[PDB]
Amino acid sequence: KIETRTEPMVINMGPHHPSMHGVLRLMVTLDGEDVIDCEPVIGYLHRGMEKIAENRTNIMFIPYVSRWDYAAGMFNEAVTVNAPEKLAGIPVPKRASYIRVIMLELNRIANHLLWLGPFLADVGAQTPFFYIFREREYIYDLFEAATGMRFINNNYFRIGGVAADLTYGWVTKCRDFCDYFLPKVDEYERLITNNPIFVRRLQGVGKISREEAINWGLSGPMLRASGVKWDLRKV
Amino acid sequence: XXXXXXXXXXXXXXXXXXXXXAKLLWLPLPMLMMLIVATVGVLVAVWLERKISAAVQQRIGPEYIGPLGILAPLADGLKLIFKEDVLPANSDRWLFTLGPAVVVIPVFLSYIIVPFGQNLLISNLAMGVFLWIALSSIAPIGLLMAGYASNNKYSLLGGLRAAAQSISYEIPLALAVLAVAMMSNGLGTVEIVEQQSQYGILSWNVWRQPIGFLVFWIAALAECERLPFDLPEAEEELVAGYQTEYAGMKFALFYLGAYVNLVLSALLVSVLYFGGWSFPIPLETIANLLGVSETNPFLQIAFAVLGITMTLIKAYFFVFLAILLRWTVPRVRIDQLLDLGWKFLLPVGLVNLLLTAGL
Amino acid sequence: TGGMFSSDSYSAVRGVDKLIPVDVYLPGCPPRPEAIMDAIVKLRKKIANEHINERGNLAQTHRLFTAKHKMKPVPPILTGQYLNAPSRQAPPPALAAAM
Amino acid sequence: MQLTYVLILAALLFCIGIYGLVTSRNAVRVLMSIELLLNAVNLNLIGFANYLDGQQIKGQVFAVFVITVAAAEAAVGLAIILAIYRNRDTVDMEKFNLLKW
Amino acid sequence: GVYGALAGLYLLVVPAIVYAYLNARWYVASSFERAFMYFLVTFFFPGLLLLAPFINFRPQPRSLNS
Amino acid sequence: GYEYFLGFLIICSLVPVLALAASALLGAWIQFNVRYYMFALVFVIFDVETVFLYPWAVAFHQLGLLAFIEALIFIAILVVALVYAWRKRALEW
Amino acid sequence: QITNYAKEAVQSAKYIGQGLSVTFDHMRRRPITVQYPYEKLIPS
Amino acid sequence: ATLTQTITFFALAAAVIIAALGVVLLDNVVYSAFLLGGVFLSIAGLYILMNADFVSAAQILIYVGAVNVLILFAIMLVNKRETYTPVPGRWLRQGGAAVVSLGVFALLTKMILQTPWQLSSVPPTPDSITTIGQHFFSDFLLPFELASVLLLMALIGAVVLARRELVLEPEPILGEEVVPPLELPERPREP
Amino acid sequence: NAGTILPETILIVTLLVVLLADLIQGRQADRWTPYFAIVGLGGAIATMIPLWTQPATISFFGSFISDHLSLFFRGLIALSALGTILMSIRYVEQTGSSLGEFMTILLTATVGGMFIAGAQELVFIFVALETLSIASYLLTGYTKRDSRSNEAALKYLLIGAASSAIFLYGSSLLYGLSGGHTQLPAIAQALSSESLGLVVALVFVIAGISFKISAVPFHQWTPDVYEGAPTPVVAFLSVGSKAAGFALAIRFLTLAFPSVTDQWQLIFTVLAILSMILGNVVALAQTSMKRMLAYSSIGQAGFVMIGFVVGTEAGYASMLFYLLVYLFMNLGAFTCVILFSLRTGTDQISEYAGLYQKDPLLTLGLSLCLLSLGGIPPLAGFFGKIYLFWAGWQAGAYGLVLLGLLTSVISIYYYIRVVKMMVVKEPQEMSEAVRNYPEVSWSSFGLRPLQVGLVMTVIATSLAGILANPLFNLVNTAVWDVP
Repeated sequence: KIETRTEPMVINMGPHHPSMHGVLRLMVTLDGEDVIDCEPVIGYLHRGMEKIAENRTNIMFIPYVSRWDYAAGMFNEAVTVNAPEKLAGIPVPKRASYIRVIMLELNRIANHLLWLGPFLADVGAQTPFFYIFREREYIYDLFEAATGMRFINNNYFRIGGVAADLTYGWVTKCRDFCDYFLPKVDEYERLITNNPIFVRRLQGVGKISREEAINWGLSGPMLRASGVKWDLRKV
Repeated sequence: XXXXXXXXXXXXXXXXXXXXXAKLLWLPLPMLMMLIVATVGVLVAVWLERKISAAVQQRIGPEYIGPLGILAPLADGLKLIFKEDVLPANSDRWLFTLGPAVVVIPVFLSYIIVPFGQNLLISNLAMGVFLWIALSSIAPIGLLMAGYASNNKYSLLGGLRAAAQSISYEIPLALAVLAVAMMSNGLGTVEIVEQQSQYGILSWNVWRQPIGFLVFWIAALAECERLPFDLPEAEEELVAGYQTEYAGMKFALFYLGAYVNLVLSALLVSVLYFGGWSFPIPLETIANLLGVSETNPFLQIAFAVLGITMTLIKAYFFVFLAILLRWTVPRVRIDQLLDLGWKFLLPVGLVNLLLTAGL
Repeated sequence: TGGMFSSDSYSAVRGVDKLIPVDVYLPGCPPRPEAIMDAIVKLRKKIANEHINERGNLAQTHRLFTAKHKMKPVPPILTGQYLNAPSRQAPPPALAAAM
Repeated sequence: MQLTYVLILAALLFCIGIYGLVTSRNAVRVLMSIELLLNAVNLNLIGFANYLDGQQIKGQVFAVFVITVAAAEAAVGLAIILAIYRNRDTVDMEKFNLLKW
Repeated sequence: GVYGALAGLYLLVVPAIVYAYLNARWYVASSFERAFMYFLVTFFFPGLLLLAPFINFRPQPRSLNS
Repeated sequence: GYEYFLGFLIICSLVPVLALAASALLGAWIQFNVRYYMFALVFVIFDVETVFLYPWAVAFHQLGLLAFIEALIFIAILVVALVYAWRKRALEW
Repeated sequence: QITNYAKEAVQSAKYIGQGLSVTFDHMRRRPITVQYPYEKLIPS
Repeated sequence: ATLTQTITFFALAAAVIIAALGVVLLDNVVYSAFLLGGVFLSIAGLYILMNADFVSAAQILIYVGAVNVLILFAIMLVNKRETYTPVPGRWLRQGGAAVVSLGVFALLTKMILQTPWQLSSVPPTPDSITTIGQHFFSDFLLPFELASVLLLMALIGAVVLARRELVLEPEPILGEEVVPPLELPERPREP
Repeated sequence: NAGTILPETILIVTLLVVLLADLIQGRQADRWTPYFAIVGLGGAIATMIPLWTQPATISFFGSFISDHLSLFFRGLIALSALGTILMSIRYVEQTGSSLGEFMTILLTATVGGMFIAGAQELVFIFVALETLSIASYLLTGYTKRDSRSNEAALKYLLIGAASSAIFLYGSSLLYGLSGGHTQLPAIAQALSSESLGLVVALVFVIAGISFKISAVPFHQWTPDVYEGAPTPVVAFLSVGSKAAGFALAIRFLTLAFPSVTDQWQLIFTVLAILSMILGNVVALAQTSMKRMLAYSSIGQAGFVMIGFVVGTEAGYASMLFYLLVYLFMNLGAFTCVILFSLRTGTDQISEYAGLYQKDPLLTLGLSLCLLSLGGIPPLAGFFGKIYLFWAGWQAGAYGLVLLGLLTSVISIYYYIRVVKMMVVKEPQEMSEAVRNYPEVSWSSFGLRPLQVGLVMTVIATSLAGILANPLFNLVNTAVWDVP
């Protein structure tokens, strides 16, 4: 049965894992409350995209790519069309590059809204978990207007540019959204910086130094959260 | 082995009337009238759970079943009776079945206390605001046999965590009743609502015990509600807590019996601190949360049913305030749960008992 | 059908009904949230067809067969220690000389 | 229900707890049998107080303090079971007879 | 404690009248009015539960005037 | 006066179980953390305190002032029992 | 203190009271939902 | 109402001794700790029949609600102790204790039936929660204050006896001849 | 009416400050908190002297009596904890456990015991007996990592919580054999017929009375605890917890059983002729020093029970004078057991050899407090046996005095065996201290109260039989207050 011993207890987080960031399995071992080791078991969603790609042409593989970072979507299509277009030296026009910056920045917001919703419910208050869905559903329809489906499988990026131009009432509809969303960004900051029960869960909890972030190899808002100032849109 | 013949000696001697008087179930009409009002007290609290929680999220709630979700507590409770409840493979059998029974038969037997309505009182016992806190302490045992007999590691961890939570919040709940048992000069729940029936609203105990209502309110919701509860294992301290291996009709006791516990908590906030079956002047205007006339046939049928059910109507307000607190406070961790019922709610429940005195 | 990994992918089950019996299918990649609520409606139409006298066919049957083998049992490769494994504390000899 | 039947039941629980005190090998079932003795005492103490001197009940006030001592004896007692379990890896009364020649 | 004098008017008659109100103005109701709408479901719930499958809140067929 | 005929029937329906009960007699760590004991240990000390205060508080205005200083010596000496458990980390978890 | 403990409860129970004012004002808003089989949202 | 009170006595008096034979004779110690609450709930149900509504509620609150919970938290802390269970340990002295208990029970039943009890026909307990708290401050005042000192000391010692010494675990503070920490200076020695 | 319990309520305030300072000061309290409990115990002794002149009122609604017999035994238990604190100030500080938490458990056992002597109700007897018993189990398992101390507190709990349930069933019967009547004088007025119910309620209460005084069918906890327990607790359980069990025996078997008196004098005769045999012949085959003083305490509880079965005004006086001089013999011998157990480990006999040149103050103190335990003249334990035998021959009892004398000379052999291996063993025959004794300092922590507790008990052993004319007057006043 289930005995009661004195050695440290290993709990399996399980590949089930009812959370929105996929199927992870951690064999974290406990010391009453403190953890002493943890191994992440990954590869529950290893479908083999590096082996498919060796049997796909680029227009066959552009539908495949927006499934790695399926929170983001067109961030995967960004690199994929960039890899033969910066190798063949194919010029992208300035309008197609400006729509790519428009599409990637709306994807970064939708990537961040998909991170924030679970994270706020993980750290406490789960009433904003249902109101950041609605904020992402506006970006879902800016992608459904211009591109196809919803947030992924949106074949927008091409080698010579972008798949099609924007729709008619589109630029006036970010300006309805991106001017409505920006008041709500500061609402999310004053959710955690105020109410200082949340700051005692997030100060010093998972602290990684600057010197160990470059050594372990990090990027984006986890590297830059250690005071590294390394952004590849600027670098 | 002299007691082997003993338990079958008075068995058949009692069985001659235990089958003969078995058909006459709820032969008093005010016992059957209570159990219907007991059932629809819970069936509101499942409908009011899914509808208030949808209103704070700007979704609808259950439509498409009943008129507007009125049958959604019923189908959620009837599917669990129809599901083929199969035990886990390597587990206990007798301790697994009585797991949910020890949790919820306390909150069913101690429903006999609450005197909802001036003309619906089942029994005025010599106590009952003390018999309620005594019976509700059997519930940590059922969280230990639900955790033990389910025979997985994560529900023992959830069973020891659910029991040590109910341990922590029963002792400030005991002193919050001790404040209104000191003011009322007794434990009789008819005598408690009689001290508040003198001036209607200005003689309620929440006006006299502003802290002790708050000690009762945080301690009640830390033993029935969903807000300070780690049975959702969003912190992944367990798999799903002690209610993990429970499916079908045994989970229905864990599911619907946590709404009996919510209503019974709310039925005693509206007895102790708010006047049970107490309300202001009936012949009021159209803006009195009523119709438009002064003597309607719909208003002679209200106060006849409000005369039998007013404490539960008041308990329907604190059921509503318990859901409105779910989407307000953060889902606090267990290290700060037990640092509240011991380090905060236990001194301020003891200070209030001395301030209910002269000191 | 394991849709776009159904062509050449070395570890993908080609369709979930190679594992579990399924009631409703739902094409899309991804489906809209409206499209899955139609598959709930197609599912809700399928619950209503289920007669109450066919509750006995919902249980699995055990055509149990047994056989003995001579395969060597392997120790479990995934043990719970990651950081305090005896290879992370220091680089071993015959490696640090070239460092 | 007469007075004699309450005391026979109380003397029977006192008999059962004595069998649980000497025959049981687990060190916690010995404590569990002590609580059978202290509840055997309380059944006399309320059985007497209901039938003898029911106006000024004293055996019900005396039965309160028995419950509070047995709560304090069990709480202290299980800390002794937890102290012998921290050093000796068992709770088995046959392996605590260390003081034998 | 009567059979249906002061009970049949509560279980059968007045819940069909709240259902005339609940079907009409629930989504189009106000913010002060919807607090009274939740109370009417909450008070008359043993009657609203009985005459529940005998009323449907499904919207009417659309006109399709094109 | 109807709960006692009800309360008879809760036990009278379980007499069939008492006949069958007398015939019946005739890699999984849970780490030992002593906080499951220590949280119920301090509960046993204070559930026993609070049951002494129920006979005091019911008959509170019927006892006097010297019976109120007497109940303070009960209570103020288990305030010391509570602040012992804080400083000694008994209820820390 | 005995006065510091009963006055450490008002600083939170008021802040809870102006938390319930916000959540009740979330119920003032119309439910911005899509009832599916009777209001199907138009594809792009 | 006499026949319903009479056969609910033996419905509870059989429920307590079957649960008492359950806590003593069962091989599973965990099943004994849950049946121990079946002992205590029946006796707390037996006080309602004996006009002891306060001590009935004081038994559910303490014995079932606190002491039985404290047993179960300690039962499930010692479950990995011994799965060996040599029930025939060294001899059959487990039946040598079956005649001393039945000898006590034959002694007490010889006393109980033949002793003339002074049954008083006084109408009892007019709301016996005020007659039980007037005794806490007039008659039994000095037991009531000393029971407070009992609960303090039972909290001082049991916190001391059951805490894990994480303040300074390798601290043999001094030495004349060496004494281990948290162990008595009389060291074990074989002559 | 709360002036009669001033010796005990001075100690409850002293109990709280030595606990609160452990929380506030936090182990810097241990440098000052034992001396506060000494003047708290000295202030509790000093308030028994103005209570001596009062004419023995019965306070607290009849539940407490403040006679001279209550005051004598209150002073014995308060002097028992006074010498225990003088011993344990270094013994439990060297263990690493907290000193202030020890003296909270030690002073709760005192006011449990100080309230047993004056108790008069069945409810207050059992509560004060539980306060002495529960605090005793925590004290014997106070070191808590030894597997001897843990097995000591285990075996003492399971007989202690058992015998206090035997004692309760007898106390519950005394409530039932009378019509209510938790008062012990009101019990004696109601029951006098000596039925079989009164005999079962008598054997049950002296099954728990004689658990504390440890007569040999109930002594079985004593030798197993006394070598596992911390040695100051052994010095308290043998003196304080035995005098409280003897104060219980007078206030229970004379106030509540004056009709049934020839029965318990017949049982305590069996309890004494078996204590003097089995205490003083099983001590004869012993190697450990605390276990030799364990069967010693069982045998010299049988000497105190000589004065208890004769039932005369000099019988209970010899019972009480021997209990007073037994205090300054087991607070003297256990002091030198501790004072030797700090300078070396393994406090057992044959490791004591080769002394009197290294630790002469320990050797003179241990010899004169073991020689008087045998009853050699002109020490205090000799005069305690003489008055127990003078009162023995005064009313029958010619076989108890002869068994009291024949077992006192078996008692001389195992007490002189320790003086054999301290003064007669040559300096080439010592096992420990063979150039190993730490050259005793009297300047470290705790050893200065341990010396003033050594010196004051030997002075109260050399001179407390010579100068025992006031002590025979102080005791014979207390026996007027027995029925």
